[PDB]
Amino acid sequence: MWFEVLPGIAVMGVCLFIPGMATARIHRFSNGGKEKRVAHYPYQWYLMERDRRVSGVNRSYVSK
Amino acid sequence: SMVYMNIMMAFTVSLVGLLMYRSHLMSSLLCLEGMMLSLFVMAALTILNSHFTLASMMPIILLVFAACEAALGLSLLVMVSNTYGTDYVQNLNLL
Amino acid sequence: QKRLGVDLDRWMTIQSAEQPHKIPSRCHAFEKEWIECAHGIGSIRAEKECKIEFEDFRECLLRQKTMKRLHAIRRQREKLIKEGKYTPP
Amino acid sequence: NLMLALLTNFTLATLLVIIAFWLPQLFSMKFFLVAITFLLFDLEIALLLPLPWASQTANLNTMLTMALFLIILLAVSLAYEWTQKGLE
Amino acid sequence: ELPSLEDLKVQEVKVSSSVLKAAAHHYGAQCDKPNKEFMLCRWEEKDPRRCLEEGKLVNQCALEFFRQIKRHCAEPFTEYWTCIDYSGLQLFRRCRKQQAQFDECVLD
Amino acid sequence: MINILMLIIPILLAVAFLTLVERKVLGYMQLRKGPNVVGPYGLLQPIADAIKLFIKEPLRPATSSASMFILAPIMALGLALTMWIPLPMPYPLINMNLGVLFMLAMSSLAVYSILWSGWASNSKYALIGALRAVAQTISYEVTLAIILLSVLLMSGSFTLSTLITTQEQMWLILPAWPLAMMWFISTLAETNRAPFDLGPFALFFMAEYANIIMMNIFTAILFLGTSHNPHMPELYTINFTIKSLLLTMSFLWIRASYPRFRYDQLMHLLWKNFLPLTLALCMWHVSLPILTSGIP
Amino acid sequence: MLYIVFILSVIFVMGFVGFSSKPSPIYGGLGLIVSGGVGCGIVLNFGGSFLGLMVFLIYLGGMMVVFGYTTAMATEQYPEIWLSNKAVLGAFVTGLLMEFFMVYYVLKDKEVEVVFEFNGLGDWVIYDTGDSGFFSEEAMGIAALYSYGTWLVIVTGWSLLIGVVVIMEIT
Amino acid sequence: LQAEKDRRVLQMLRENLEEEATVMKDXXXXXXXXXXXXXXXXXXXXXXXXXXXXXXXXXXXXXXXXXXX
Amino acid sequence: AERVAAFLKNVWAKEPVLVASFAIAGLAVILPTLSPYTKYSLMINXXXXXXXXXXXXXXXXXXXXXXXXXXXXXXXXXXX
Amino acid sequence: NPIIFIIILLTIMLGTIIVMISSHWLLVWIGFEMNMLAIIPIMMKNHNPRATEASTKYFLTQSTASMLLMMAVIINLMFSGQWTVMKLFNPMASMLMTMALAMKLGMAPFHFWVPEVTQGIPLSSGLILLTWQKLAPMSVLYQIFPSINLNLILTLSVLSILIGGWGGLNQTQLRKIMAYSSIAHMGWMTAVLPYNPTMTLLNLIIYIIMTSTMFTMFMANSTTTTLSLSHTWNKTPIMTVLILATLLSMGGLPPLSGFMPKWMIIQEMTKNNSIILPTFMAITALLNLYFYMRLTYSTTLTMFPSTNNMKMKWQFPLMKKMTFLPTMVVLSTMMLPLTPMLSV
Repeated sequence: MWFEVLPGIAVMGVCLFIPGMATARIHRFSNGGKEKRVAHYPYQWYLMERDRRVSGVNRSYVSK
Repeated sequence: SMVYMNIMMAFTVSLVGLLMYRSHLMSSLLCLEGMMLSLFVMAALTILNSHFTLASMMPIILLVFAACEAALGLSLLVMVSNTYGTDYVQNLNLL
Repeated sequence: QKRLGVDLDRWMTIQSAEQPHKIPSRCHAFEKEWIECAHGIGSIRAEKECKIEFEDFRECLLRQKTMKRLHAIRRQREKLIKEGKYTPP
Repeated sequence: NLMLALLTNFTLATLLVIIAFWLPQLFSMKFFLVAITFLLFDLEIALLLPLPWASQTANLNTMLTMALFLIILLAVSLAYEWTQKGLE
Repeated sequence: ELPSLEDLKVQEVKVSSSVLKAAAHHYGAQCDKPNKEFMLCRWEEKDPRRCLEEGKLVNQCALEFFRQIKRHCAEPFTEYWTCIDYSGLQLFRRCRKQQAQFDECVLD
Repeated sequence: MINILMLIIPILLAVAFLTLVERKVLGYMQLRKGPNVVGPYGLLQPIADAIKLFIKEPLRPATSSASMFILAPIMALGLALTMWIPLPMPYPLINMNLGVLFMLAMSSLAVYSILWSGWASNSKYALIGALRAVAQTISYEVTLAIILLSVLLMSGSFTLSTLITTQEQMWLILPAWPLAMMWFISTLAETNRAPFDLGPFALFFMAEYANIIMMNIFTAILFLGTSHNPHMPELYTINFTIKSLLLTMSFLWIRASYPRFRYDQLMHLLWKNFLPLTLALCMWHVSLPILTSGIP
Repeated sequence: MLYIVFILSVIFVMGFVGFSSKPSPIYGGLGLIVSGGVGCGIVLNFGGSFLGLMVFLIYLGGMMVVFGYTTAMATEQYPEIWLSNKAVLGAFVTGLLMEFFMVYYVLKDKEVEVVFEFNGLGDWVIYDTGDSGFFSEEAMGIAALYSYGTWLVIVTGWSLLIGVVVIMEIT
Repeated sequence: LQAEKDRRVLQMLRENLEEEATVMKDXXXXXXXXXXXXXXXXXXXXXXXXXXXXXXXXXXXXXXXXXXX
Repeated sequence: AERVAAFLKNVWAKEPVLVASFAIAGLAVILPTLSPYTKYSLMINXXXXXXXXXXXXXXXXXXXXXXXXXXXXXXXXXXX
Repeated sequence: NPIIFIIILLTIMLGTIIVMISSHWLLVWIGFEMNMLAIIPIMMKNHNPRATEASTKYFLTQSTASMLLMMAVIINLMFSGQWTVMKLFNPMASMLMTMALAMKLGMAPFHFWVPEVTQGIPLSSGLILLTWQKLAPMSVLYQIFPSINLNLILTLSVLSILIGGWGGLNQTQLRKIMAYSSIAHMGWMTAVLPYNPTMTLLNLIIYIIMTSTMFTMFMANSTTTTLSLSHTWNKTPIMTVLILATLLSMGGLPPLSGFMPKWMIIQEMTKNNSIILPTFMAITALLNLYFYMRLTYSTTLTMFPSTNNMKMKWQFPLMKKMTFLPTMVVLSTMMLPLTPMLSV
């Protein structure tokens, strides 16, 4: 029956559950507001550079 | 300027590799790939650093034609192994 | 070209042209100088009048004149070991 | 960093090989025609790669006739593969 | 080369952090005369050394725009700013519901 | 940068704990009981296979040509694990400038893993069968590039993060109805042993089964999505795993239910039959953004 | 730490030494994976998202993979060690010493060169590019377009029709 | 766009003070009329320069494709 | 019919997938020319600016105003 | 080889058009490669052990040659910037460019492949294509004849007639004699390029027509001197008069059309105060005549090649322009004095 199969699925609902949550929950410790900025093209890259210049010193992403 | 100094030196090594032969014939076609690889780096950097936009398509076209010689000339290599036992530059009949 | 193209055009070869986007070339300010100088037949065939404008165009792509200038500053900064050296940054 | 991300995978892959290595102590030329056609088709794919990223600023009417043109000749190359390819 | 003076132009440049400026597209409508005249000067004359005088008025008018929002209707502006930074770079996606609180106070 | 280790160690466990799924789910298909004696439901067996093969099992090479044979598993495992990096997920680790181009590149270089193994053996007996195994992977990569482009030309650039945002209300299975059928078959060519089949030998198992999960996830990005939700990362993480697991069942479905297609007639399904079909749909997918406005 | 591209250019030449030297098509073939993969980093660092990954797709995952077939089709001879062979080790040591002697001259900025152009330092000046473009940025950011270069599309398609027809006729 | 050009003037002024401090005794470099022979348009210039001092700021500004935050 | 009706049911019987290779790819060329919808898609592609718009000096000009919302130039508002 | 053989032959015809109508340096690289992929199948045709050796030798000596051209194309990006086929600009780029052109036309240090490649063709139709392929890189040289340093172009012309004038003497193979007749005539090609661009293209008009007539006279199968010997007495006797007339025109003799290029080559060179170089051109031209002189002794002398086997049936070859062009090849001295201007 399914009661033998389901522990094989439940263990996959933990190990494959890690890479999704570990990448998301790390933004709380690393960044201030649980978000990482995407580069794409120099328009968004320049905004990242000037934010550190606008009184942040070491921090790349910071409010005000 | 600085980056170009190393890849031009890499180009000369691949050039000599074409002109050098010892028994095997396969090295020449491998060097033809390397020569086009070294030309690919030299072409890309000149357009990337000194912007062109229109001319950035030219190395992509160059990438396609690099494989054309490295397939149609590569097909002739197999034809040598059909007539003879194995491919050798030492094994030639023409005078 | 040994045989020229008539009516139909298939070029987009020379520098400073109608670009793929609105974005311009890195040397476009110096690119315009070389085109405007050598538009006449008796300029590039003579190659004496356009000597000044070509050297500034040569300065843009290779950056050899600026490289030798920055070489002298960086060497002299390294030469000032156990001596008075400027630091602010 | 991309360099830090790539090198971590390879260094852990090399370590797994040493575990098994150190711890315990007590003909046919018809295949070639398939391989060549792979290369010649992928170059047509390489020309047809920019399509979703290219068609944003350029005129559609000038592109439409040229975009399909590469795929048509890519089928003509396969049409030559029907006039006796072999036993493969 | 003949460079500009050490005092330069614009006292205390930029308001604060990024994305805040990208959140409001109303900067296009209000204060456009100094922005367009600087744009018209710079494309005609490529040198920054000549049209820097018009650029001095750009940064001064930039402070005038942000001060008006800070004086009247600050509560919808701060809530909209928290919405845009919590997400990545959607800018207008999943923030349109909070955009309804904005503009309505400004409409007065 | 600690998250890289949080995407190798739980992934190596996922390839390990596949051994349960690959013969219990496959077991009930064949009416046989899989793992039962080793653990409570056989949960101790996947880790027990690691202790068996890695530490105690010794080596007996055919010739061992200096660098090779002890280099081929590095290319096998390395390329399989680096494929996890460009993956969009709820949030990607070090997001590339273009997503899917990195995905197709590391899969095309993963052909070398079965190439260097053929060169490791000195005998002519093994290399003929080895080149035949290369032909199974090399041929299907032609079409794999075409079917990818047709999905991209519908919506979004090469970036994998934009592919989640375009699937807001409806899945991409419905507009790409014949193309979704192709990804069920084309992915099985890369050493899945369902339509065709050919110490360090144990390391190849850890790399080949890793690509099976990789193709299951990649199909669940191009065709599945349901919802995005940037404010709630909790809702996306659970819903993505269930969608990927259902595709993992279909991968083991073909392995049990259907016989091998023959090597010669594998080149009659593809090339003769699939390549005219995929390009005709590619011709259709060029016209779609022009007929009706659909440009990212 | 200071240089990014300059370190990768040395490894680029390092892989190329096994081409002037003759280490058999097996070990000589391995050089194009080493020089190619590192060679992508030289292209990618200055920009080019599409063009940088084209080396991985065609030169690495297409060109040399077909070359993997031909090594087995013609001249396999069971792969051998490239150290025991005469003159092969001599060509390898002389190949590296032509470039590694220049590496020692990089220190104290200026280096001696056969060409007239000077090298100097160029670390921050290595890229030599400003921000300039923002939205739809980079010259290689929109690298390929079917418009303007309409003639190039026809001939490339024509040349790829030749390849399929010709190679089938030879065999 | 103004924020780009405001930084470019400030970076050049720091470079001008360093040139006056380093070149004093032996070298006859005056630094006048710039590197350009025409000296009318004046290009980016600080795309290659961007101040030689402090490598931590120079590595992040030049390289954008590397890491990419 | 000698080729229309005769060479249709035989193509569906012998090699049935080859019917789809000519029909779908064939209609992919016919549809973008005859159907009146392709002209709309070209307009939005040109209207969406990639770079910043340039300002021209005003000296006797028609359909050109300030940056504020006013009846000037074209300005696309096709379908909501 | 059915209908598609004409299409393969058409791509060589179309390939040169790309080289002819060009402004981009990468476009001619495409144009050269259009010939690379299209000559090799006609080089093989019947598939022979001699044909396999020739086609590989034709590929490796020419594909590496064009790869040197692409370097000079990329130096035109590093230096001078612009992608235009007007001037070479850099002296550093010209050294690799002229040597790449010498690998196809200059021949003086790159002749080695020619006598083996030309002999290796199993068919007479493949012999025309190698004499027609030389038109393609001449169009490149006509575009970039200034800026290139004359000291290492005229050495490729002087030495070529020396090795061409000695390299045919110890050869009995009919294809090999015509292979070194190329190199001998290519010295005259790479001599007018520094001294007045006109008549350099007319040298091709005289040469290509003269060589195309030659191989079409060998449509009645002949590969050696002894096989062309049995033609006067056993085969058609009136046919050998036209072979005699074409061979006499191949060397420098006044009442024939082949002397008319040799007129302006010296004439334009003497105008540029150079006397010591054109003197050396005339003495080495005598060595060229000697190969044709021995080959006219298969048409004039008896030589005793009667044989038991005799042909009675009438011969029907291809002969595309083997009747109209030999009349221009035999006599055009009075017909073309002012025609130098008409070509360019």
